[PDB]
Amino acid sequence: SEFGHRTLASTPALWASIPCPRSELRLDLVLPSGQSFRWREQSPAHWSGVLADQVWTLTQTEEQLHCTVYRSQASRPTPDELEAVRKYFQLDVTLAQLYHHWGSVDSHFQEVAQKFQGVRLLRQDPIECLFSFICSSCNNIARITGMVERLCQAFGPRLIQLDDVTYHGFPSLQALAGPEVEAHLRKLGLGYRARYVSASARAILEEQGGLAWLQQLRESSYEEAHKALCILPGVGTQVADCICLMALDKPQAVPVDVAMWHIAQRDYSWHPTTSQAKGPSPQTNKELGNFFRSLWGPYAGWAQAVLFSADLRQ
DNA sequence: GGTAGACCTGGACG
DNA sequence: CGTCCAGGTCTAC
Ligand SMILES: [Ca+2]
Ligand SMILES: [Ca+2]
Repeated sequence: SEFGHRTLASTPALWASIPCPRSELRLDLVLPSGQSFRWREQSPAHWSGVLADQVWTLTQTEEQLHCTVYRSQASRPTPDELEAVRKYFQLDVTLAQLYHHWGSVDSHFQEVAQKFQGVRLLRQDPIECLFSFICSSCNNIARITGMVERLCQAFGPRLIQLDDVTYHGFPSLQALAGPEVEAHLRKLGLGYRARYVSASARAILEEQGGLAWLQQLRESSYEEAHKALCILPGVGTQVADCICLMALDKPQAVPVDVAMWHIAQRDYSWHPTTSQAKGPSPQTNKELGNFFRSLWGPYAGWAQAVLFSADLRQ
């Protein structure tokens, strides 16, 4: 039909492909794993969400990643639009080459990698990434997803509606910095996180120089970027690392959360060697981060994603 | 300076 | 149904 979310079978002519073996990408292991919180499997094996300011539905077969876009006459995605998808999934980065390397220097990684191929990093928009992860504080993926959807619904531009779902773009800095935003977000259930969204939005616009200040962090060094980000209210070391890794092109950034701590102890028998505390603390977290970096290398954050995703899936 | 507590909430559990 | 818990951060002491 011409209504509702499309499927590969229902509207054949409206889909376009991008060569992509499942060994290079597994949507089911990437989209709902806590990187981006804006994708939903509206139909089995079909994922819909906003990508580059438009709604898309994605699904894959072996060797093929099928894409369809909802923009005025319905038509298959164009090469340019398709290029946007390629960039979002950073398809130039060869996952098979990275898995090989990680697996050669880390026998445990090699074991896990066998059962969880295709986990890669999405290249996300800084603003959406920053505010989504500010909401990740003491939160679970499902709840975070709820907060984010409600936030975009209330402050983001309306795009299109499919079935009973209305998609919204992520709110702008100006909108998030608006009056009474905190109060409205508190009614949407963000709790104390509402304060940080409002505060960080205003902080960026009225103190750091605006959007430009955030985006240029992509050209800065990880050390630089991570330090700058921690300036913002509600942004600690973990949130800052998520942003560096997922939005600021810092493939060496390694988010250290409770899950990674358990993995370090259980699968590597790791313990702090210079930090005072025995459990998670700013000293030990930093230490654990350096540990994974010295173990996996320049793309340690991407290695972290495979194990984090595999650990979720279990 | 390293570190317990407060700061919000829904889907869980014994 | 009281206590947990999930991609934490902030800061007084
Ligand atoms: Ca936690
Ligand atoms: Ca801060």
